[PDB]
Amino acid sequence: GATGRTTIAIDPVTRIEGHLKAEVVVENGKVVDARLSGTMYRGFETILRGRDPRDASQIVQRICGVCPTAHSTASVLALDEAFGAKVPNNGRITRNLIFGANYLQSHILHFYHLSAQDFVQGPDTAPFVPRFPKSDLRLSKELNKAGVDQYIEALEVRRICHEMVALFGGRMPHVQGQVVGGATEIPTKEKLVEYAARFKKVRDFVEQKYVPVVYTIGSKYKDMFKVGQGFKAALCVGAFPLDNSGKKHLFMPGVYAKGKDMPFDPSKIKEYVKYSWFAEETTGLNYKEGKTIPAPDKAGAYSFVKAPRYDGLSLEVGPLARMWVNNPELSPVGKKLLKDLFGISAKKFRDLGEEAAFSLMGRHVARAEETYYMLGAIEGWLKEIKAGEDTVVMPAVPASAEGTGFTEAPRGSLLHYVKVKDSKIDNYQIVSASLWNCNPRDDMGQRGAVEEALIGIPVDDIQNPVNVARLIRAFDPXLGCAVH
Amino acid sequence: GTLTGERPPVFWLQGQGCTGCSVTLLNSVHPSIADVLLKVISLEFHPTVMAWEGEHAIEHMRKVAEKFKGKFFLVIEGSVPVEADGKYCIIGEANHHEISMVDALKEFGPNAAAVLAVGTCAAYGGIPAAEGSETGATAVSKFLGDNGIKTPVVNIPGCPPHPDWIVGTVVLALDAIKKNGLEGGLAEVVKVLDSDGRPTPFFGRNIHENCPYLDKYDEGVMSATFTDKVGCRYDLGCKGPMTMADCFERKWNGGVNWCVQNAVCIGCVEPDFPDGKSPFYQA
Ligand code: SF4
Ligand code: SF4
Ligand code: FCO
Ligand SMILES: [Cl-]
Ligand SMILES: [Fe+2]
Ligand code: NI
Ligand SMILES: [S]
Repeated sequence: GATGRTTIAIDPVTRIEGHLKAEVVVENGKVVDARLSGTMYRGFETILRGRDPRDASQIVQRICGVCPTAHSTASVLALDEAFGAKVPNNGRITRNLIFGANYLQSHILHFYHLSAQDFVQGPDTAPFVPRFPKSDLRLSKELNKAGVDQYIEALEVRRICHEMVALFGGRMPHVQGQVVGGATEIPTKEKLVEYAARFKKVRDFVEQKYVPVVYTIGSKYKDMFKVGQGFKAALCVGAFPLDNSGKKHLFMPGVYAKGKDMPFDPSKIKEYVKYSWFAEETTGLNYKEGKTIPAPDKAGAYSFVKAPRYDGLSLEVGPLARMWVNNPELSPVGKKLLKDLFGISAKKFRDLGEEAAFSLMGRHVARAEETYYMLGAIEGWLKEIKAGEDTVVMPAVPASAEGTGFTEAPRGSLLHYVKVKDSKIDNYQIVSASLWNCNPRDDMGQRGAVEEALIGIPVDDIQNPVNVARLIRAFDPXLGCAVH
Repeated sequence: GTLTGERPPVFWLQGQGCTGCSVTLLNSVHPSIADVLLKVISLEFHPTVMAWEGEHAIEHMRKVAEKFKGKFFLVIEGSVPVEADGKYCIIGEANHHEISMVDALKEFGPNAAAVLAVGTCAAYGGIPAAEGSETGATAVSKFLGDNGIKTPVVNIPGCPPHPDWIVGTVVLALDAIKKNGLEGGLAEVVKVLDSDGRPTPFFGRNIHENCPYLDKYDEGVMSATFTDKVGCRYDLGCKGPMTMADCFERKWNGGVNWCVQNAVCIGCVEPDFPDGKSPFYQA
């Protein structure tokens, strides 16, 4: 025999950031359709209008308390461009140290505190119970206990990462230390010692616990490398400038779609709204001409997330996207465990192959590998920084200007565009990471990246449909970012 | 606390928040967040961290709420948007019925022992209620009052609050309740709230009057660039003079920095944040 249709709605999707409803159509044990709804709106793009442009680098951080340094960074880059501010070299490096520390925080938070319960049974008390009666928790008693022990240790490690952010960022969430013109606090020798001491502890945890546990848990869920492919299409806009030219970055830009690498041209971004709660006349706009006119009663729409498309393509973003586009060498422990636990011989990230990389478990692997990769970048910046050297310039506010800041938030590509008129914000448009991942259909009916990645996900037990949200969580969504 | 001790039930509902008030709590040093969750409270519903999901998570909260009617603590993070019949914030769906933040506060608000409005958005409206917004973002206390809901509210503001203000206010309340019972205990908490509903142990002192750069302010020695750490930050936009918080002493993130040392205070705990504290970078 076989089974017919069951339609399953999950609201709230938990162990993500923000407000998401997912609805899937299951036929014969697999998802055959999906709709994702961002169910909360604030409207930062209209709140920002009329303000002193410098206020943006504080206001925008409140889009998302998990990734505020990403919004800080995109905003100050946009303001730097609009103001003609020339960030001193030492300020560029200080910014990289502030922001890079939150990559470590965010990926560790994501794997352990958001994702790991997908595979690990926590202690027998809230918030770890109750849960699905058949949660498909496959780990041995010993390995499950390692997961719990590491979850608990990771609470301290992620906190230490925020201490690293705050050393030159002031506090976290919501840094004070990035402004137009650079960074507000010159690193001292003494505080660089404090950053390095914390960094060593984080490094040890990443190398010894986090990267190994992802491959080890993955080896008990090998079926999870065979689903979640979606479009197999990715975007990277570049991040972490490595010199003052604006042309060299830790993550270099690129698009990948239909098996082909292509350059990134931001003029090909358009945001569609047919299936989003925004006025119909605002559909199809590039961000330099973007408009944000809510329409919460518009028939047929199902999300406050706009639908960004790149030259018509629906793309995903995040660690997988960046690691696929840039194809770095894999970590030593990843190479070893791919051989020992999977029989896979691999040297660089693409040696996983397109199918396994673009998968539910591949996205967790990519995020762990990227965390390891960031260690080397931060170590480099700690050698490059010059204690005592100025990190900021103080530029006058222009009467009329525009600028765009591009970076990679922990969850994927982020840009902020600002237009200044009469010395105030005339328009401010944000195109964020979880916008690229968790958006609804476009005006042609083409699904968003996660919607498409849900197709084919197995649901062999409609009463315990655990793989639907497991797939969603692999993308590390934050709906605050997606909607703003 | 102990793993086997008395731990009251807590539901954490997110309206128009950024999750920063959850993240800041995760940064608590002592007690650690692990100890808070396993030894101090029973966090029965929290969408960012809980095991279950969807209608099952909502129904779990409803079952606990029935068992502990009048006795659970309700944490609200984010503002409550009232425009468009609540559609700017849907928090869940159960029995094919969407649950707006408006609906959720009308359902659980009346049955809580107390509502802890965590963060400036929940306490005062904050950025979602600021100029240029259009969702009807409303503060918790105003929403509850407008709807005839008398449950006590304690505001723990900041954008985000310091973890110590959140955990410390919980500890304040749990101590008062241990000594006096629930109604007598909450009466003792209300007695130590300022006119903006904030606990005076954390919000009873002014930043500027306790600031290490106060001598420079009085001398008129003002930094002209952020990286000059000798002068006062007033000309760079510091709002310490108008701000009631203890950041000058407890500082942030394990004591490693704070806003005035690093840059400027933006007045994030104040009821008029952000508009009455803006522009941030001039006096
Ligand atoms: S204006 Fe700010 S930096 Fe200056 S003394 Fe007051 S609180 Fe301190
Ligand atoms: S110093 Fe000012 S801006 Fe910083 S946390 Fe304290 S009150 Fe908020
Ligand atoms: N990381 C992060 Fe936030 C999201 N999604 C942004 O951009
Ligand atoms: Cl970030
Ligand atoms: Fe946007
Ligand atoms: Ni985010
Ligand atoms: S995020």
